[PDB]
Amino acid sequence: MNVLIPGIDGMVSAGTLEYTGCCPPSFADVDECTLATAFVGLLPSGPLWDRPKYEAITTITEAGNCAACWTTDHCPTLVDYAVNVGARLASVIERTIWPAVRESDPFTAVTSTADWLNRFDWVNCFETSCRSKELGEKTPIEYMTDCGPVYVKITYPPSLQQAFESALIKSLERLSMGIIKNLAAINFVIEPLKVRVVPVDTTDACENETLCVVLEKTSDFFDGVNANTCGIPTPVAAYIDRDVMQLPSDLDKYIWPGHMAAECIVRSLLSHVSRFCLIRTEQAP
Amino acid sequence: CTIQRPDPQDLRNDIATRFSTNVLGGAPIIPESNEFYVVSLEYAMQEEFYAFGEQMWRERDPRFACCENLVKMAAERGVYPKPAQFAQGYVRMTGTPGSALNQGLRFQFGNQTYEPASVVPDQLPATGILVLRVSAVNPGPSGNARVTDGTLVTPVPGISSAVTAYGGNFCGGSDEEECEQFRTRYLQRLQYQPRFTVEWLKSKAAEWPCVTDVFDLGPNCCAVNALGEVVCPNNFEFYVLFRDTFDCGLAPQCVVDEITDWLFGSPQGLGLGEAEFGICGKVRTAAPVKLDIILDGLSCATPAQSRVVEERVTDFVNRLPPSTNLTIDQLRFIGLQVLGPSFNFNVAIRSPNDAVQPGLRFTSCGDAEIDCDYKACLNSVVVINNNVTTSGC
Amino acid sequence: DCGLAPQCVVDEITDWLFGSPQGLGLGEAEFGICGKVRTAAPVKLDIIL
Amino acid sequence: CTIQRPDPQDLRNDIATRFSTNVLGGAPIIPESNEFYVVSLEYAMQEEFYAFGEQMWRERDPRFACCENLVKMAAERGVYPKPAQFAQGYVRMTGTPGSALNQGLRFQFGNQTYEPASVVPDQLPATGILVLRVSAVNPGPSGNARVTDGTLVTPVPGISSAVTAYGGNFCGGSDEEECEQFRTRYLQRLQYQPRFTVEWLKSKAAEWPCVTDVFDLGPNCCAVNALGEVVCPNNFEFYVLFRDTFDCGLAPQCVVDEITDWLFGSPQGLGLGEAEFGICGKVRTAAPVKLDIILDGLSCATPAQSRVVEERVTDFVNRLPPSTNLTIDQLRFIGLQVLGPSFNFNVAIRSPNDAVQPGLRFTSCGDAEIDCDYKACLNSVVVINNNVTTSGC
Repeated sequence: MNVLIPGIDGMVSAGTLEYTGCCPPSFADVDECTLATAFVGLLPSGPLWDRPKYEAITTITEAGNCAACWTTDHCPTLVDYAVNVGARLASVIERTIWPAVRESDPFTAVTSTADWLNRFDWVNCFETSCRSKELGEKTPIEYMTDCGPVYVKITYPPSLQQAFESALIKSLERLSMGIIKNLAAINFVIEPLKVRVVPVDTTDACENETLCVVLEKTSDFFDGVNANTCGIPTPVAAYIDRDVMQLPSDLDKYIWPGHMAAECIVRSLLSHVSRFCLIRTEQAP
Repeated sequence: CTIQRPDPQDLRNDIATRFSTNVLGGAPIIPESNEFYVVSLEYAMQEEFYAFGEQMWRERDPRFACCENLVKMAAERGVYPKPAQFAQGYVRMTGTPGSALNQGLRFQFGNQTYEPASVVPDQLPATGILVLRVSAVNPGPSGNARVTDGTLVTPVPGISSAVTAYGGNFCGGSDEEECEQFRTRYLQRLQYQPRFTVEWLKSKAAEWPCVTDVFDLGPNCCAVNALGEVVCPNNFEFYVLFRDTFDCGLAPQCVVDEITDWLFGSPQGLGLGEAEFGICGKVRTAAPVKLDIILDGLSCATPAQSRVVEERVTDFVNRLPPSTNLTIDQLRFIGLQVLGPSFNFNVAIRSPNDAVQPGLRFTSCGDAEIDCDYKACLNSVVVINNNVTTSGC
Repeated sequence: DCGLAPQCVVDEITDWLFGSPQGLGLGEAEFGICGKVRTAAPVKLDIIL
Repeated sequence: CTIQRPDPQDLRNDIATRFSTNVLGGAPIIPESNEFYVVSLEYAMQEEFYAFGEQMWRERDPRFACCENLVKMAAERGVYPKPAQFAQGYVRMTGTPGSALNQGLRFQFGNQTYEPASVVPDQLPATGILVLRVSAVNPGPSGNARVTDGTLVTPVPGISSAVTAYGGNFCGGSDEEECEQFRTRYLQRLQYQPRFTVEWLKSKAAEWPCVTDVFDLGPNCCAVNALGEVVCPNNFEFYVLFRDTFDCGLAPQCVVDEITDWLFGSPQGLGLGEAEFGICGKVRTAAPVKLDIILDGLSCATPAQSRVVEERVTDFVNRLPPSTNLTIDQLRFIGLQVLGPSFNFNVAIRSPNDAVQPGLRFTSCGDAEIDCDYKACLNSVVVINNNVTTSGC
């Protein structure tokens, strides 16, 4: 009896470790004003450096950039050069090390989601002209013509595609740890895509052919990504009105990219099963 | 490779050279002049930069990360610190058949207190006996104990206030994990990829509270493998024994139905349990078949040898997988190993009082043939001597 | 010759890989994983440059 | 345990009570203080004290004592380990009389080298033939041999290179006694021994040259009177096996008759021989019954298993005591213990050319019942490999 939550191994129970206290101060802490004034300490001491080191005031201009406050009695020395180099250091840290450390982890990447998708070699199912016919008679993004269906590459807005790729990358990195193929682990894997797999049958369906399972939405909002170093990821809508994006009329009214990616994943996972059946239903937000 | 933190003195040499060449036209950096302080300051900036770089890049290694930098980066992948777990066991209550049963029952076992871990039937069964899988209220190893008789905390009308822990084994308790036992079981997890093999089911079913051995089906079983309009196996059945808990190590159907509903999920076939999507199954028990082993010709051996052969036979028969013939050759060997090939030792298998038992036949060679859902349980091993010899003279 | 093995060798490879009967997890392959390794017969082709 | 090992909790309570009554003047102890930790250490130290005393008792027990201590203990009771032995025999050399001889004579028999034991005479005697007592150069069981002709290594003028093994055998060669065999031989002297004279006579008859094994009367050799009760032998009789000289180790009657004369005397029972006064008896031999053994299904296994199974079955049949049945179950157990319990493997015992032999009867079950004064003899082990392997072809 302990609640139980989900994991790449099933439905494990969880807990909390004790606050140790160590933990180096991370990127959030590094601040211009806080170390521009700290860099004044690297200077020597004496009657030449004492009063300039004492009167070193620091202020913030419009665009951050913690500068020195040249009141109308200033005494140009090297101390203000030290303020300069300290603020530089803070800026170059926040512009060079904060990315390239935010981008090395698939659970925090923001601006390099495309490179991550290329690393995992994610190929889409609905975008190739030679898709399997069991993928539906007409996919949500394919319009119809005499020569059968025809697919239309979609150009999502930048923010929506950013959030969608981030979710897909989280799910792919979770799947990379080799889950067991039950329903709890699969749902945990495809959870960042905001969708869940639910069977349609209730009576034990061993004999029953066509083990159908439908996809249901968990929310209509991808958890976004915060490029900053302290805040909350800005959530984005996870759907598209077809008429707004001026797409061919034969497509569905609302198009969900996460639903299609999750469909690809779950059809790939349960392919060896000889009687599977995913049924897709149009979900209006 | 070939790109790392420069030597300190090397770094300042490079910065001094760059300042002298690009700014001062090549002039040397005279110590204690303003250019000396400017060069020193810069260095300082560059070394603080490299130090911060080595600090955070370390805070992202699961081997050397903090501890709360390890609880995340592992709760995002689905690996959590395991808490103190509750012990579990089995009880047995009796009363008037048909009495009313509550849900908030509690059992008092010595100093501990237990509660039903499964659903409680609406009324006591008609037979009057009810077995329940209870679990402790407080976690920890103290939930593990050995007490057999406990009392009922809430007096229920028409039910005896004295319950007996089934076997006196309440097993399953443990303590929590530290920031060092969670490192392992984390990255040692990363180097793993579960596969859903027969070993996986056989090791997963052994988790259930107080299961001692899990065996596959027996050679006396047909064992259908295709539960549907399918082309190759999707069914899997086994056999669990509770050796030191239930008599002869066999549990009633009321217990194993719970394991079946947990492992393969109920509804069964959609992977709602730990088992993979689309794999129906069942965890079945068996029924005892009492057998009486007659070891003829042991008394003329050293008492130590007779004791050894008895303790080996009693253990070989107890551990016999269900639905497997107890043959005479397998018993003769237990004697031929310690007594040697110069000693006389015949064995016989008989039914108690030569009575008939369901699912027990005897072959032409004297072996006991057992049908599925039946397991040879030892009644009594007896030593006898009828063939005269010169051992004692 | 050509690397083509007789049928017995590949039958043994299938028996080692999938089990007997196949799909029961009595082999390297996972439970409920059936299949078969095959071989081919040669066709002699001559090439002239 | 052997001392007492009291209940831990009680011991810690006593330690704490002593520390409080003495040092703190009767007051209890603050948990997690200096005195608490002092008490815990003492306890650990007393636990180690108990352990050390227990093992100091153990180090003076014949059964669990280091070899060195074991040898030192047994030297106080008259049991000493057996040293290594050199082979021995007689060599008959010939040549022209009057030739010179030296102490550097060395003979090459087969692959072994032998040297004079006694002092070589100065000159070859006038008869032209010299018979010399000769021992091997290397100690152990390798010096033992069954040869008839040999060559001289160091050539001597006037002495033909061909020498003869006078007797045709080289007995005695044995290796050093291990520590476990010495332990089990010492422990057989302190323990209470019924029928002590029987084991004494056997251990004495084992010292005759080339006597490999000594066995008691087998089971197929008991006796019953008219009334139907076992008769106890009033004499002392047993069998012996010269396993490296004769076929199957069975010796002709004259040899064992001489052994009897040496062991009991002539007439027996007067103490003229080795045995005590009033100890009659008889050393016996056996007649061989030739048996073929056929192993079917052994081509399915890896070559190592086949080779080791054939070696083990040959070894078992060759070491089978006289007057004991060669049952199919024993060979089948030998094969099972190597090949596994789910391997197909069938053994068959036949007579060569299906001829009738005296003292051999094939019971229905398939065994080879062997009467008294007879012994099984491995004619040939044949394996029937009908091309069956793991993968067709």
